[PDB]
Amino acid sequence: SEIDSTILSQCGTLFALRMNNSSDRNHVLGAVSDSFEGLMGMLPTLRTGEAIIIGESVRLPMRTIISPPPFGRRPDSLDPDVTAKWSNNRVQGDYKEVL
Amino acid sequence: STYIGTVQDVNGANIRVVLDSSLKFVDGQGYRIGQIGSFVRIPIGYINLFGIVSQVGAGAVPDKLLEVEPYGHRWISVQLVGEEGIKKEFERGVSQYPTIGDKVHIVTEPDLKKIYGTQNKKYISLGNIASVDSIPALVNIDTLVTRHSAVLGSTGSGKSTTVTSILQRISDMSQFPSARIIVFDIHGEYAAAFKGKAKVYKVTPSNNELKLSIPYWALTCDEFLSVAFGGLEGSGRNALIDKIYELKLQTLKRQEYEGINEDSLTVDTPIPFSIHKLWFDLYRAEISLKVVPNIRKPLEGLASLLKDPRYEFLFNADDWSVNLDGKTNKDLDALLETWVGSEESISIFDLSGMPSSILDTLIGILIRILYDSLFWSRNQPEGGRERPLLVVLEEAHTYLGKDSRGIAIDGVRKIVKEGRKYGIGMMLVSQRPSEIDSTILSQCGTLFALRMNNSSDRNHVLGAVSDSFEGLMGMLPTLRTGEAIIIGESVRLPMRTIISPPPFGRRPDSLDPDVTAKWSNNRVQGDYKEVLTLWRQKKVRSNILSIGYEADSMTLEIEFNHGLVYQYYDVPETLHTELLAAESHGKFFNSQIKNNYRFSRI
Amino acid sequence: STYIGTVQDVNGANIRVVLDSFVRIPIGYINLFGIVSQVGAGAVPDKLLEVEPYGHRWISVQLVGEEGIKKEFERGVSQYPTIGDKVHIVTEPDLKKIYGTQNKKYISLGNIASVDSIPALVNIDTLVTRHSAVLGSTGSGKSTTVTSILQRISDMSQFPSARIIVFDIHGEYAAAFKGKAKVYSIPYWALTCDEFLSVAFGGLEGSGRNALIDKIYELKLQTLKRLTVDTPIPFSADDWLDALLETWVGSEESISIFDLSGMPSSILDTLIGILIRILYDSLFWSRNQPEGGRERPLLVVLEEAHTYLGKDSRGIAIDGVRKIVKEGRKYGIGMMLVSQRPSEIDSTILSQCGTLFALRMNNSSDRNHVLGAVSDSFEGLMGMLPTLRTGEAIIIGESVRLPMRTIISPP
Amino acid sequence: SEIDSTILSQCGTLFALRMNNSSDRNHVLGAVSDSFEGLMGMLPTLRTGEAIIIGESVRLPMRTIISPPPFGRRPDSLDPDVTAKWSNNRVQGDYKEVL
Amino acid sequence: IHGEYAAAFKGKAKVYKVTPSNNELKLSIPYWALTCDEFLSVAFGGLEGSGRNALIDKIYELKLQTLKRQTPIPFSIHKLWFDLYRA
Ligand SMILES: Nc1ncnc2c1ncn2[C@@H]1O[C@H](COP(=O)(O)OP(=O)(O)OP(O)(O)=S)[C@@H](O)[C@H]1O
Ligand SMILES: [Mg+2]
Repeated sequence: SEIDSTILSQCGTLFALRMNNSSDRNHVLGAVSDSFEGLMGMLPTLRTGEAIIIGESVRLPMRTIISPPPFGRRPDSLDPDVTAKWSNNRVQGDYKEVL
Repeated sequence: STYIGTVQDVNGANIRVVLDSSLKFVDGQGYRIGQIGSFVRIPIGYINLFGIVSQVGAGAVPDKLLEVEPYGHRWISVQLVGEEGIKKEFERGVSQYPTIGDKVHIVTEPDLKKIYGTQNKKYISLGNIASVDSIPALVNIDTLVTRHSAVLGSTGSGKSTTVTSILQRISDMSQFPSARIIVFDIHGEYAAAFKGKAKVYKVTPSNNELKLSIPYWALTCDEFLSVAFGGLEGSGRNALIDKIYELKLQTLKRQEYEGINEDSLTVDTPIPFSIHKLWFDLYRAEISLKVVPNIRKPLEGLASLLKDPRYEFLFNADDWSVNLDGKTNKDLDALLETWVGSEESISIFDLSGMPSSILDTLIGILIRILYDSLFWSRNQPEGGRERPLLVVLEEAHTYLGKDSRGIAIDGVRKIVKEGRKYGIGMMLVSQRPSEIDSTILSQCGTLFALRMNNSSDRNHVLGAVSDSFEGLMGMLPTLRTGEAIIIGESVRLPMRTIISPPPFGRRPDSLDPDVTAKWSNNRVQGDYKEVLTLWRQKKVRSNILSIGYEADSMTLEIEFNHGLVYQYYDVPETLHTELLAAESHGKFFNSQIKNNYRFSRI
Repeated sequence: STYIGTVQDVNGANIRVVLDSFVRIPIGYINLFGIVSQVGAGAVPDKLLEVEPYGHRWISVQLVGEEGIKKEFERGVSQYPTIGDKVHIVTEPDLKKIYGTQNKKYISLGNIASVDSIPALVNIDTLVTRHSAVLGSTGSGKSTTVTSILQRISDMSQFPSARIIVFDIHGEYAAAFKGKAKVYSIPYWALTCDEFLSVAFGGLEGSGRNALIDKIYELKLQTLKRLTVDTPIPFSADDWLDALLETWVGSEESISIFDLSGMPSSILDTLIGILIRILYDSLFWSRNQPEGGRERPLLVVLEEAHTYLGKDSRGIAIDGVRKIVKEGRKYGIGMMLVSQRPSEIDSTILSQCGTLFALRMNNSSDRNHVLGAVSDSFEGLMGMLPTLRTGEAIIIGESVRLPMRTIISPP
Repeated sequence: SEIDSTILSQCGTLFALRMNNSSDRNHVLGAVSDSFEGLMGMLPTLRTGEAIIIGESVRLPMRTIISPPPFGRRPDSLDPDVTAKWSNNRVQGDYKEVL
Repeated sequence: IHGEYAAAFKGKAKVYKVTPSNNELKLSIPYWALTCDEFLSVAFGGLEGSGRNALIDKIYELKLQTLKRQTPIPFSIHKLWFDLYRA
């Protein structure tokens, strides 16, 4: 719902995944060429991985489960895990180093 | 009676049901068979299709049937939410949608546990669920901290107590011995919740309490000029910047600091420099301890600031006061250690006793001292990567305005945008969501919605929620006191919990002067000459748990709850020993002692 | 028996009822309540009009609060109603309970519009500490209402040691307070230097300002023998200090007034600012004494404020009023805003007034602004403003459990 | 059909005359409690001057022919008579007065 | 609203036209009988901004002036026009 409508309408293909709130669902329906009654009503409960691909890149709209990449080849961000860090017993620190 | 009826319509994401019979208010606890937000389930073959009650009554019957049966309404609309695995787990999304004529049951305790319970170690307990018995509300802790939070509601909703509960449950020494949290208390009420388990910094410390001091040389150039002078923009600004540079270079030549030399010295550098010498030298050219002597008006302004007890937390720091020679007893090491490295996890910078005019520019400064200090040591064992931090902000709608031009907005926006990498959280306690900038409220991860009376703010909340679920958001303006709707990515699904209130005696209360008490007691003549002798110099100098003893000054001393110290003057000591031996506390003192003798609180 | 109809639609916070202003819904052991939000042919479901647009027997009601087992009445509900439930009409005991409170912090200010027996209780502690606000119109006769409030919360029956001040201009309250309250000399040296320059000399700018500050400084010093410039020590007209303080705050009478009709309109803003600053500064330093605001809170009330709290007024009064609004809570200092034309008072100040009394309002701009500057709101509190009876008022704020319609009367 | 029903409801006595369109008969018959098929089905063939009175001003509703007032007392607007004013021979006129 | 009953009662009633004849009455509705909102609607169009407040206040001075010399009380437009247009 935040992407500029004119730009979003010039994308040939779409991979509509699970969509939760009632506003983005409508804004997506409002820029999809092959608005297809059968499949667009099941947007809000596609599982983790499903993707309704709609556009000219496919002859007829699909409902495909994207094949997951093999383990180890997954996207991950090395952000800290507070529960595993706040649990470690405190160690005396010298703040001369921080300053 | 795990049975309701048969699905009659199936729109893929909006099924409907036709209730069959009579509604009974189950006694003992009060849970009815079916509510507006109550969950439902549908066994399909071998798996379970769970849903939420979206609408009840004439609003769910299929449309044209109203023409068929104008006044026949027995239908419900259920929106199907997720699904259960084959004895594996609950996951969202549906592998296969239902057909017409299926069976629709009601949620039972094992399903309560399966949906709501989990096995990950991150999740913790923050109050049990409403409309069902004994189900702790599990909130992911990692996501809640690193993905930022928020609290919203009405004035009497009770958000301070919810925040107190969360902080109490998030810092217990049992599981999190090295926690760390900071609270920018403003009205000054949390300080009563954590009596002997947190550090509190005020402006007028008590006998067993600390003094908040923010040295004036820990500021950048822009911040310091903003606080002191209001942001000069002429050649006077250039003159003052050059003078600050000269003072810092001079002190560095006087004293040595690790790895700083004239080649890498800037105004932003946090090193000591004497304000008094600056003022005196910049004023002599236009004509120390004591302030007796084209930027003149600025220098009268700063001179007035120097000798002002209100500004005793900047220019007359307790031991961060800097001598003439740029020499201080202690460096910023002690300040950082106390603020974030102390032995107590939580610290409270209650800013109630601050000149409101600067309050905003004060908040920002602290947020800049912490972040900038936890960013340049992100590899050491004292940075945010090794012991992350959570910041709390009370009454955020005044500083995070959509159009506000202060500095706090910049700091909070920076923590929201860039705090993920370095483990910095944020918790915005607010009261009028529509005020808060819509770009920042859309980056907060989790939301603790509460009662909201205004229709103009409910719409804002509904329009700015990641999972705009309606079964749990059509009931915003009727929630109880403490009934919270948790929606975000910090929980597997929306929750409708009640927060376990903190035990009696551990609660926040800003000690406001109760007008009833101070106007019911009988009038006693005042010594206004004391008021004048106290104002000229610009200075301030039920239950009973102890009584002071003295028989030489003709005085009495008493202590109440909350650390209130009262000194009663001109009291003959015979009555002192009479009271002490009376063993009548709260009654004899009530009898003829409340309003007989003068007393001055200390 | 009393009865209205049956519930036929629910979406959590909004109910529809089909027939055979407050309303009560029973559940057994507990009692839900509510108010009729929308009525008429527009209340029916959206597409149910097409089927039958002329038979209207649907009423839309909003749940409001819950009542326990004769314990208390608290907002928000723990359960909800479902199809097949009953709806009654509010009776005398129901009003007796929802508006009846056992807390000692509540004081009676009047009665209900329909019923006269039950008082219109208000929490004085919040009314003083949080803040107050009275918005009215020329023909609403706000004077009698505010007088009744002032002399009803300050009676010597239960609050002998009250302390109030009125900054009245038109002098109308002098007649209202014959002898039951005081009525009214500001020294020319107490006020700060800059205010004195502004009031008398006309706001000098050049080096003459510096020379005059200098001269006043040495006159101030030489006064001491027979340290700072701003010291309120007398130096060498009656109008153009312990006794003055006691007369202002230490007087035996509970209330006090300041009639400023005769003074010029030009300097009156600076004078109100000076007075308010003096009071606040004195009661901020006297915090730790029996004379302080912590032991006898003070309340300030001023009328005709819409000419002083404008959106971009440059007077000194706005600064002191803002200081009271923000920091005055801690030191036990209150405030009360009376204004017959609130469209001019800035929103950023009117948004901080906890308790709001509304009187007869006719114009649309005022009716829009009041809704835009309120923390609570009900649908049954917008369309009846212009038809209010003289002497009635609508209370909305956090100092009352629920918003009310009440008539104020002297005791 | 278009008048407000809220203000029409409270009216006590009603006079109804011949009606042609089928959208107004429904509104008028929905404005009366005495739902009689005869009293609102014989409506669209009522001669000029006939009318049915329904309400508490009349003991029993029924159809009656209202007598006409005598010649010389009969409402009529004096709108121009085009056929008579166009039949007469063209008269040369001067528009200077009109301007 | 069609001037159709005037001929019904040749002499049994009295009519109030807007452009009468030598021997007929003239309808007269003094503006000042109107209430504030009605007058603003008829003469101006129901303004809301500062102009509405200015005119509402302006009426008050003239009304109270007339009353003190001797709410539905007479007052003059022309003086209003000149006074607040000369401004
Ligand atoms: N979960 C709760 N259950 C019952 N009472 C609560 C609960 N939480 C808070 N309260 C009480 O409701 C009153 C107000 O709640 P507080 O949280 O203390 O104040 P607050 O108004 O929410 O904070 P501000 O002024 O909006 S920042 C107090 O009497 C609380 O004791
Ligand atoms: Mg609070």
